[PDB]
Amino acid sequence: IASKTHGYVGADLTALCRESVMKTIQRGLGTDANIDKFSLKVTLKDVESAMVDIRPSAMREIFLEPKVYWSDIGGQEELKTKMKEMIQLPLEASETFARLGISAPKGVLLYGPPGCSKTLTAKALATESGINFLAVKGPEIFNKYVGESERAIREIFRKARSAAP
Amino acid sequence: KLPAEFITRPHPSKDHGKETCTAYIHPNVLSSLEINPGSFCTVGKIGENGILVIARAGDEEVHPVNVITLSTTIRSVGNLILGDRLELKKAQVQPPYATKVTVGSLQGYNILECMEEKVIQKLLDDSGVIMPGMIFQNLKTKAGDESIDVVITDAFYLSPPFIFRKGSTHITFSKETQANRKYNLPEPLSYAAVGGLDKEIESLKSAIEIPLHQPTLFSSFGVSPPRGILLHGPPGTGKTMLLRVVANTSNAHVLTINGPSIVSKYLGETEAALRDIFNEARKYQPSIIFIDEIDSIAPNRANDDSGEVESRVVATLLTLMDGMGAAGKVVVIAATNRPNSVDPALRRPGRFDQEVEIGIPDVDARFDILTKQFSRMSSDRHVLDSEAIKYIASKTHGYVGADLTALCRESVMKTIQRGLGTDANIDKFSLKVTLKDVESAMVDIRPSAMREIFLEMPKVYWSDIGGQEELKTKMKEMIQLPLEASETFARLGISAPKGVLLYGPPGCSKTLTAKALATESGINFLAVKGPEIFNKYVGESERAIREIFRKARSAAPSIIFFDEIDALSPDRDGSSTSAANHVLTSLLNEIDGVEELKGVVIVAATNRPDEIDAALLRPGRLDRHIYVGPPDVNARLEILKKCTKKFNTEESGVDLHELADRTEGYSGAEVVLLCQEAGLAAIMEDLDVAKVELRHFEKAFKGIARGITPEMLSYYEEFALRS
Amino acid sequence: FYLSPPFIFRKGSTHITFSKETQANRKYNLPEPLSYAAVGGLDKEIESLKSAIEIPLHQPTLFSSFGVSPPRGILLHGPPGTGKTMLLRVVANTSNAHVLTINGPSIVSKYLGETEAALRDIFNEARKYQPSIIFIDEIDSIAPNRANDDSGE
Amino acid sequence: KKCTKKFNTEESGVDLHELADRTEGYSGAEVVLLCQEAGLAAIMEDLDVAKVELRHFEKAFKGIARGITPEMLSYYEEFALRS
Amino acid sequence: SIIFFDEIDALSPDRDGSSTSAANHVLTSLLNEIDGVEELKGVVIVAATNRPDEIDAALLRPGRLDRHIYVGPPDVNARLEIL
Amino acid sequence: VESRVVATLLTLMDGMGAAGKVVVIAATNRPNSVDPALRRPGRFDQEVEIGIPDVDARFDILTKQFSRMSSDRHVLDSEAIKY
Repeated sequence: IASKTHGYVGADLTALCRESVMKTIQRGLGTDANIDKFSLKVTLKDVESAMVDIRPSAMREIFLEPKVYWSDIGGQEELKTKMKEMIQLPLEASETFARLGISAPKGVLLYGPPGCSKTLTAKALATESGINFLAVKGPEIFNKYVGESERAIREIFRKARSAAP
Repeated sequence: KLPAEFITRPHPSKDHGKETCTAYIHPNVLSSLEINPGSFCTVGKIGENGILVIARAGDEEVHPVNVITLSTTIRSVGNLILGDRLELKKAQVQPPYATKVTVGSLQGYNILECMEEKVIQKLLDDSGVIMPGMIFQNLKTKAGDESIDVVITDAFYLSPPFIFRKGSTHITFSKETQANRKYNLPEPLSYAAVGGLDKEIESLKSAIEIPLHQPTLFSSFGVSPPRGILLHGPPGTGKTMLLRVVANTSNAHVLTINGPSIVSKYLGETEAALRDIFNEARKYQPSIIFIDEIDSIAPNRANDDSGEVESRVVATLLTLMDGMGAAGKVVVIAATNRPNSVDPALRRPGRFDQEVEIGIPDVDARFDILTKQFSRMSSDRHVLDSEAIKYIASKTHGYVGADLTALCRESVMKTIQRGLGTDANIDKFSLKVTLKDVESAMVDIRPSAMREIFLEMPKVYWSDIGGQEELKTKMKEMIQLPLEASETFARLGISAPKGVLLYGPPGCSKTLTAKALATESGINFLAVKGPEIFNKYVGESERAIREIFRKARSAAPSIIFFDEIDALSPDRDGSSTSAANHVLTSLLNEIDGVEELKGVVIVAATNRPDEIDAALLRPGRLDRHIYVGPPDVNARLEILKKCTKKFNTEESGVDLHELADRTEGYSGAEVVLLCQEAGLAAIMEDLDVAKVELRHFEKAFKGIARGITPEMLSYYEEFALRS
Repeated sequence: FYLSPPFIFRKGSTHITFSKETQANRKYNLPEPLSYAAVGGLDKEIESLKSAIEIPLHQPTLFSSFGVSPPRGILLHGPPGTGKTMLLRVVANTSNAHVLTINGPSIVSKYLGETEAALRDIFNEARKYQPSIIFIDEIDSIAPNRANDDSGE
Repeated sequence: KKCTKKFNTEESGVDLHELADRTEGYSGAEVVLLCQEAGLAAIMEDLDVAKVELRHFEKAFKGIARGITPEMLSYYEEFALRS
Repeated sequence: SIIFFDEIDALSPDRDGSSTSAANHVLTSLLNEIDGVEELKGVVIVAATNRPDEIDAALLRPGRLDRHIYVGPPDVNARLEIL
Repeated sequence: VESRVVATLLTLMDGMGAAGKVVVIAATNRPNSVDPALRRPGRFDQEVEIGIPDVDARFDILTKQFSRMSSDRHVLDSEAIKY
């Protein structure tokens, strides 16, 4: 249920539980003709029905977080090794960089043919690594924010900087 | 003190006789009005020429000064719902003796219990009787179970007072559903009046009964059941009627927010009134709060930054409503014309989570509404069988139901005017109501809600299409599986196609095939016009897409059809506009996204895929392709079969095979145009003709041209090969 | 009627029974106080809030000796429905210090000096007692941006 | 292999090497689409089916197209060489 | 009644000189008013244009403004009669 | 509450005598938003401009703050403050 509760938040979860309880009560009243509520209990099917019935009120989120492992991608392990040991150094070997010197690469470019799995590989790496991951879609933020795009960019950058590497 | 208004409460005492025709008024009020206890008191609902003379006076200090109790026996006549203000008048008239009285029965049973001991014992205690015939629960029917209600119809002033004495007058037994119409007595609203919203009314009844009648269950559950119900829909759908009927059918207290009347120039007056009404609702356990036109009372704070009489009232009402205890049984009802203008704070699923959606009635719902209206109307004043009502409902599509009431009223006006004009004030019994007058009124007045978010195209069967059944079978096996075999898909894994693209030459029957499949399937069908949403709304197109998608998701799995999508993606030809990019990205992130979207199936039709960007045509979205090209010989022959069946064929000297062979290069629209031209040519000579000759067909064929070039067909073929 | 009817206790008339219950009977509709375990999933945030309330309140002498102007305002910002009001209610219930809240629009009236007088009175009351906590809800509605809206009424 | 793990493989009558050889010109999204089409073709025959044959896979491969032209690949390669 | 338009070429400028929002709005309005759910039996629509080149192809479809009249220059008889 | 206040402030400032040793000083975040009548060099001719302190000024402020805090509660060298 929690995995299928990505969009809901707090009061949304409470409203979903309340809707599930209401659906259970209504189903019991309709079927068993006012039977004792002790035996009605709560079923996962009713929870799913309530979740379908009422959508989250916070669907529009500035940052988007699904967990996926390395078994799903099934890559050559060459690109996987590249992604594993090109960006792990700046986040973990900060002291090594400080003592040795030089500057971090601080940049990754992913260009490829359409229909590839760059996003899937990035999500798998983010799930495998313990570092916090923030993903924001490009066209969906600057298109509808003629002047608020700068504010959103500053907000996401400062949130990423403050909330750990 | 000077109490301008009084509140109403039922009598705690049981049984009948003692509780009826009695009042519980504080002695201080009676002393100010110098009303003797052995006199008659008049109560009126804020006026409306109401008198309602009743006997006896109040006693005991247990009740507050403002509250006055007169039981529901009298309130059932003048529709004196709980919470209505009452007025006391000093003037009174001594009732005279009644005569030639009669008694009826609300139920089907007529003339039962002639001894009527309960009625007989009521004779001695009948003081201050009134003509409208107080409705009694009848208690126990002296074996036989059930209960029979009694009503008296015959016995300036709304109801003339009378004195009932045994022996002087004779009681007559009869049966009538309601009172006589010559006395213009109000008719209480019942659930039978509301029709076409059985699911909606059932949901409202459940959402009212659960927190009110059984609050202890949720109190033990510790869930804090919601106290706010939102009814959002187009105007004229009977939301006010629903609010009124749910109040009438419920014995709990009813409180209605006036809105603008409550709001005054004083800043604290609104807060004081809201606090007073909330305290009154909380003091008595059974009570229902009604807020008519919540949108006007509580507008969007973000849209309009008005802190004068908008922000403060919203804040205070939300704080008061959030602060009530869970053990109480109080329900707040809010009705709005549009949910978008409602403030998002009130739309948060913490205060108004329970939302009831009311839409435009479909064919069966409209037919049910018409039948209910005709049954409510006197049956002897009109004759209309089932087929006539079905035809009227089919011809009635843009009307909302207030439009239906207006149509009925205009039909009555037209019938009266025609009768007086023609027959020179004849008796209205013979005039009756004719379908021709109804059609004339329908032509006269256009629907007030023609602009609709979704269009319900009347049903069409497979016989009209007359296809080769190959494309029909393909569509049957394509999109029916994700709608019915969801469990099979889950067992087998993978994902649903969740997309169908209908690209073909202009003048085809892709829309006709989609409509026929929607008619054949029992699943709900939703249709959206392409150019009618994004072009009209430069910025509101995104909100329209959001609301239509959420409505489709909520109202069960369904198939959505778009007439045109080529104009929806002009990002490649003639530059890219902000609205075009917005609608394109909305379509993309709705078709593919975090949501699995299994039940929802999207079908898109376009005139040419040239105006469609390659982003839309990607694997996993609209992958399936249908040629839906021009009809073949069999389809043209079968569609010409209907035309040949319309008139006589054997003596017309035409053969189906030769007609199909000659007209092989035309499409269905071209075939229909040729048939229409041939029919017009045939009927132009010798006026009406029972048959059409082949010369007319040849003239129609030579006069008109198909207008289709082979290059576009080759382009479509190579696009299909490329895809 | 009555939230809780009064009772009279005397020896011998009634017999005392020993049991164990987390709360009282549900039929008495008594409000249930919210504890720390009521809210979950915000361990870091709740720990930060706990430190930010404990250090200035329980240990004012250390910062007075430091003279580093200890902070007095704690800002809780986030999407609606996250549970900020729950944190405020929990910290109000679990703290024995004085609790004061501002209605906001209700306090604001047509008189320009009435709001100022009410604010002066409420902060004077807060300063009268050494342990005090001030709660303000919907500051943006009460005090919007001056640059965005040029309304000084 | 991950896609076919849902059902059996012993009685499917398909070999791993030829499946990769035939679908060499496709991509991961194309492979997923082909698998979905093959599953749909299998389930539209004889109602529910517990297995899928090679004929369904061949039909799905024939019906669908990769939709990618080598000029984009050459442009990407020359951009990579330039960068 | 019969509805006659003095000019209709300027009503569909969507093909020449770009496509303004108002032009598209009026074009779709006339289109869905001429053809729609309403039968529109008594109402007759007559369209007049100086040059049919400025008319969009989507307007010229069967069932909508299909009938065409050459209405060319008058002959010697008509010219004599009007003279 | 703006034009009248500005006008009366200007009148009062112009009415101050030379003998009287009365001075009025005000602080503003932005000088551009200030009314140019006040900015005219007849009532507010003297102006004190404070900009962004450089590294040396910041270092001096930090050293002064740490000296006020006193070393009994912290230990740091000049290199740390400079960094």
